[PDB]
Parts: sequence; structure tokens; C-alpha cells
Amino acid sequence: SGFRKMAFPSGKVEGCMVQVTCGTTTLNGLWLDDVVYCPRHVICTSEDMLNPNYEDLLIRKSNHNFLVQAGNVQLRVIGHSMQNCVLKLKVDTANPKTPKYKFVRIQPGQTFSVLACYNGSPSGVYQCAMRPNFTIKGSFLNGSCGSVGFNIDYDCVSFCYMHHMELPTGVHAGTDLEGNFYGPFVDRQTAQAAGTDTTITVNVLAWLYAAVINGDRWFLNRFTTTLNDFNLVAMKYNYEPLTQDHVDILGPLSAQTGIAVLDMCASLKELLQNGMNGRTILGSALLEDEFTPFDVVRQCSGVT
Amino acid sequence: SGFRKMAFPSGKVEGCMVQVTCGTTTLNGLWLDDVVYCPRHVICTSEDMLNPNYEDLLIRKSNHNFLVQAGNVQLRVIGHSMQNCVLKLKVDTANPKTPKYKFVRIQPGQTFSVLACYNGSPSGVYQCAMRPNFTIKGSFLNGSCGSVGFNIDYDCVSFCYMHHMELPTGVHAGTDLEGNFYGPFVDRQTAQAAGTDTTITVNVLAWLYAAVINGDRWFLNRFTTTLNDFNLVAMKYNYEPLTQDHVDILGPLSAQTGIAVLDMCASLKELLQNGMNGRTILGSALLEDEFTPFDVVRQCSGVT
Ligand SMILES: Cc1ccncc1NC(=O)[C@@H](C)OC(F)F
Ligand SMILES: Cc1ccncc1NC(=O)[C@@H](C)OC(F)F
Repeated sequence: SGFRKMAFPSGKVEGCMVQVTCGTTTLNGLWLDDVVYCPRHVICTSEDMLNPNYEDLLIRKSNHNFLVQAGNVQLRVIGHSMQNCVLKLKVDTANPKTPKYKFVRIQPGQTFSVLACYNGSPSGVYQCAMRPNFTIKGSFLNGSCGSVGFNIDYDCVSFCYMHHMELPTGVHAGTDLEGNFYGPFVDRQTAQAAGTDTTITVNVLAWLYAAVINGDRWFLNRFTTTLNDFNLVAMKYNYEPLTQDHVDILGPLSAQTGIAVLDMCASLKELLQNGMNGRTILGSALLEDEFTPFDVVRQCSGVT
Repeated sequence: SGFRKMAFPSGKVEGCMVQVTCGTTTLNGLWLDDVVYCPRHVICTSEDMLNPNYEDLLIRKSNHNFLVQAGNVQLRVIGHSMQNCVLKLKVDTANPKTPKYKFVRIQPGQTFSVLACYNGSPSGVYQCAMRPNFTIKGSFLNGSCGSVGFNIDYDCVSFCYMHHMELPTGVHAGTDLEGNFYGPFVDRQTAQAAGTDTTITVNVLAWLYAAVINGDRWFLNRFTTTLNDFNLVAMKYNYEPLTQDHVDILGPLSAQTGIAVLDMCASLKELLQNGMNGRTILGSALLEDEFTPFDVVRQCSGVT
């Protein structure tokens, strides 16, 4: 009973967080095996960020200029390299707490947990989604860079995000663990406007299924629709177009509840056209889009 | 930038989770030092829950009937005792992962993180509040009992909740770590209706301050009110009465933003009387009450 915005247990990731300092800049690093991964803007001063030439700034840095501290003990840096927008600091000690891990590049609409950190220390964990405009709506203050996003499948941590930037609009941008930014964002203090933040339709439908499973059913109606008809409404409301791949992914939830995907699409269509009328669904007064169909199945079944 | 429903990093608590089995019932235990704490209804079969006599059911159980497994290794039970609604299983090995800890009994309106577990294994972490009717709105399926709620102050984990029951209305009830239920709930499968779920006024005001700090300011108005005037409106909307103690606790947020507590109360009064008018605050279309003023300061400052 009950449905919550749940993050993955963060222990496996907490054991990887380190502090990285270069000159006067301090941010977070991710220590896996004998490598520490961190944003390359650790080599920048606040003034360098306006127009940084990372290759030129890196020439002035040696291994001893990157101070890496894991808790209260210092790690010895024996090598450094820049891969896209991340720095890889080879250290002389493999992290004894390294979990089984993978680096994945997620698609927009996919969810992940963030372990927000400051100075190598974890402050909290929350669940968010990669928006269709490749931004995330996080909670990051100065010093949180290098905090990571991840998913966990049993004992394997799939790292998908590393925090780099706060856009002037208060939204966040970052990279995968190969240092490639999600979206068109760059690690420069310049005008970078995000595109339309459209709603993740397949996730809203997954969340409506979770609501039916947990008892909130008022929004179920006597109607059905087609993909093309639903999509005309979705376009009008800045919702992502629903495809047959999305319908297929909702198959298990449709099977468990006995509510055809297109019937749920018709419930969603009426909610878009008529609003909630002062009512709530799973404690929310708007349509939630940060639960994937996989998240709904996982939570509704008790996967550990 | 940004404000999220953030849970504490769960690592320190993950290291304490064990599985406890008695007969055919399996739930979660909390292993601290050489004691494993778990709900006493681990000794019950589903049929026993209708009218259990815990003292009588416990007489038929010996140390060897409580199977405690931490990961893949079995713990030897050398003693057992019932304290209120929890069982304390003395084991022969102190948990090497025992963090610095305290057992606290929280007040309604206070928030905490829950590490949802099944079979001694963590599934996820979320933040919730002890409701004014002493229930929590969690996400717990069968097998989640013994999952705990906690707060963390630097390196000390303050355990405040242990999950025991799902009320027929889908809300949750449990105990503190001394085994005393929050509210009037009992560990019996019987009619237990919750009282009015009133809104935690001081937390809504704290969250309005967080919204102003993060840029959402549309709801600020040209009005002020008094405690008695605000409280007439609060009564009408099932909001908890605001006291001078609540005003005092909001002092730091009032000082940081320059918005007097009574002016914020007047903004809240207009939001209650006029609604949001299709608008949102911090991504929510309703007034959020599960952030305490301490949570807002912590998140807005970067406490680790
Ligand atoms: C302040 C802040 C708050 C939260 N996240 C990141 C940042 N920091 C940045 O965006 C820096 C790295 O770039 C800036 F130079 F444009
Ligand atoms: C099913 C379930 C789901 C989530 N939490 C707890 C329970 N379980 C109970 O409430 C049991 C312990 O009492 C019942 F007998 F009244």
C-alpha cells in the first residue's frame, strides 16, 4: 500500500565519494577501482569559467596539484587525463568499497537517483528524471559538482550522470561518466537556454497504473482512444508523443490491472482536457512524470 | 538552485538491516551492537494477527526459533525479550557496521527517511513525515515490516520509526525503537481508523520560504495577518494552529529572506482562500507539508 518517489539505497555510492581540490576549487569525485572521476572544471577558477580552454588550463596542472581526499585520508595521484568533460585521476590505491558497476548513457524520460554531496560528503538522496530537453531538475548548490546519478540492479550500480552545471534558469546539466554532456550544454558560464520541457507521457501513464493499483481510481472513465487521437491531445499539452514501443513497455501494468493501455490514454486525455478539478492522485495535484513503467513495477512488487 | 524531497544517505542504515524469520513469518530486523530489533508480530501467523496474545505466543518460542540472517551469514541468537511491541534478539556478534546511533521518539510534524526493505534487503529510500494523526504515508508491501525511519546528524543515526502495520485505509502505523506505537494503533488486524489528517502549517510555511529562496515568488502578496487571524483560516482548512514556538522556529528563514513570518502567513492565507489558480510552487500544485524548517535550512545551505 502506498506509492512514493523512492530513490535507490545510496550506500554503494556513498563508499565511492571523495573530495577533489585543484588550486582553490573543490568539488566531488567518484572513486571506482584506482580511478577518480570528476568534472574537468575543477581546474577552473570562477573567472576561468567565462571562456575556458581546458586543454591549455590542464597543461599547467601536474598530478600533485589534484588533492584527492577520501574521508580523512589522502589519495596519491599517479596519473591524470581528460576524457571529454571529465578528468580521470589515476590513484595508487583501488577503492576497497568499489561496488560492481557500469557506466550507462541514459535516454530522456529515464529516471535515476542522485546522491547530492559537498566536499566529498553525502548530504542526501533524491530521485529525478532526465528531462526530454536533457536537463534535470535537481537540488544542487555550489560545491555539489561531481555528485552522481545512478540506478541499481541488485548488486550492480549503473552510473549515468555527473553534475556539472546550473543553467541561469535554475535547472541542471551534466554528463554521463565518459564526460559527454546530456543535451547541447557546455561547461562554460555562458547563455545556455533549455528547450521545451515536455511531459514524459509513458511515465505519466505508468504512474496512473500505480494509482489504480494503490486505490486512486476516480479518473478512470468510460472512454477509449487511439494512438493518433491521443497524440493530437498530447501535442496540444506539450506531452511527448506516445509510440507503440511505449504501449509495449506498459504491457505488464496493463496486464496486472486489466486496463487496456488505450483506455488509460483516454483517462489521461480527459485529465489533460478537464484538469483534476481540485482532486489529487497519489497525493499529487498534477500529473507526475518521474516514474518509469519499470519503477512502477519495481515498487509495486518489492524488488530489492 | 532547486529544491527536492530529499532523504538522508541510507548507507549507515543499510549496514544494519537483517532478515528475521520465526516459523513461517519473515520480516526485517535492525542490528545495532549485539541486538537485533524487530516487530513482535514476527511470532504471529496471519491468523494469529486477528487476536494475538503476544506473551502467550512468545512462551512457545526459544532462541533457536528466531532465524537472523545478515546478508548470507547466520547470526546466533543467545537471548530474546519483548519490550512493548518490539522483540530484542541478543546475538553473539556485535554488528561491525554499527554506526553512532540514538533512539528518538519524534513529534508529529517531524520528518524522517525510511529505508524500505524486504527479506533484510534494502529496496529504496524516501522522505516522509509523522502525520498529526500519528500515521505515516509510506510505501510498504507485505514483508516490509521492521523497515526503519531515521534522521542523521553528521555521523549519528537517530532511529525514530519501525514499520509494523498497514491500516485498512492504506496508511501506515509503527513504533519508535522502544516498541511504543505512535498514536493509538495496536499490532492487531482489527478496525483502526486514523483521525483527521491535518496539514502541518509550520512545514508549509518553511516550504514557502524555500520557494522564495529558489525563485518561486508569485504567491507573495501585499498583506499581513496576526496569529489569531491566521489561525481562524487554518481551522477552516484543517491546518494545525500556528503557535509562537512555530514562529520562532521560522526565525532563521524569516531573517535570510527578509519576509516576516506573519507576512508569509498572509501569503499562505490567500493561497488557502484562493487556491493556486492552475499555478505551481517548487513543482507542486498543492501546498507541501513534509519539509520542516530545519530541513529547509539544511538543504538550502548544503549540510553534509
Ligand atoms: C553554482 C552552481 C550550483 C549548482 N550546480 C552547479 C553550479 N556551478 C556551475 O554551474 C559552474 C561550474 O559553472 C558556472 F561557472 F557556470
Ligand atoms: C500487509 C502489510 C503491508 C504493509 N505494511 C504492513 C503490512 N502488514 C500488516 O499490517 C500486518 C502485520 O498486520 C495485519 F495483520 F493487520
